[PDB]
Amino acid sequence: ALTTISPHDAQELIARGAKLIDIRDADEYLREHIPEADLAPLSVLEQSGLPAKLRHEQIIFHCQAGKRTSNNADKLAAIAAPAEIFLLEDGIDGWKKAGLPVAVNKSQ
Repeated sequence: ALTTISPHDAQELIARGAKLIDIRDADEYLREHIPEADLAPLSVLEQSGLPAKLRHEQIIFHCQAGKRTSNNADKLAAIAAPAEIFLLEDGIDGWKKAGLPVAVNKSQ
């Protein structure tokens, strides 16, 4: 469990099957997304836990661009265990560190 993986590496495993859970908020999903996740804010995690789709043997957790995802990593781990849980840097911090753009709504 809890492995705090660095960016670039996560872009590798996500392009293979690893899933990510957005334990942030739906008003952020409006503007930006992340490298392969699902909208499951804390309002779902505390009422049920990890969704049955993203329940694969290897998952990841993220929240905002620095909401200290590690600050609840104990609960987040249990919520998705026995699968392998990781933390993709400071959430959005990681994806952007390597310079990869999020799944934003294209405009001009």
